[PDB]
Amino acid sequence: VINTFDGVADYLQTYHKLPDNYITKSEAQALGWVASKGNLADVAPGKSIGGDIFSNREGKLPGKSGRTWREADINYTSGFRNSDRILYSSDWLIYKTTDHYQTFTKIR
Amino acid sequence: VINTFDGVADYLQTYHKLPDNYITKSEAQALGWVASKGNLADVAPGKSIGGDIFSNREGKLPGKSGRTWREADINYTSGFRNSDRILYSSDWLIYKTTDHYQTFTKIR
Repeated sequence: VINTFDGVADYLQTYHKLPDNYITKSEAQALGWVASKGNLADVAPGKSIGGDIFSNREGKLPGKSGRTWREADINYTSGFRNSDRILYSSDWLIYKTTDHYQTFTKIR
Repeated sequence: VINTFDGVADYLQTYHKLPDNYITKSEAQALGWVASKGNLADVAPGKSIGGDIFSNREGKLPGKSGRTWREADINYTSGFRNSDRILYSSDWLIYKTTDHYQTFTKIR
């Protein structure tokens, strides 16, 4: 399983997709994920939430026409989701946040 | 320092090795390179990442039995790595990419 900042970052930039252990929120919900119950590991063992569009509401990440930002959970193993996320753009800029999308720093 | 597409391309085809300013990722990591910190120029001034095996996962580069593909960074001087790479085979076909290995074109 690849779920570290560095592992996922390098996987994205080379292969241009998330590793196989990622599923979107929508897919997780379809498998019976109930966020308020913290049960992702029961209904999808070994998987992490990732791949969803990050709207970048506060325009904190560098915006450009045609650039799309996505997120993925980092360091997740079980229970409620943590506060760690990788943010990656369609042109493979990679940022990280450890504080629930409050601050971002560049890692690739 | 030789770190341009044309300079490295011609060096490879004549001398059949990278110029001296190249080190592999493994060597860089051993010198204290931390990719997420963008610090290669601090721990190895004047050097660029290059020499590593490129697995050619998406079979985008022309494959053949016994042909090995390697990569090297191009145009790097400091900070995080850029998106520019030379791809060279063991029989000295030279390709370039400027978009993180998404597209390749022939230069020698």
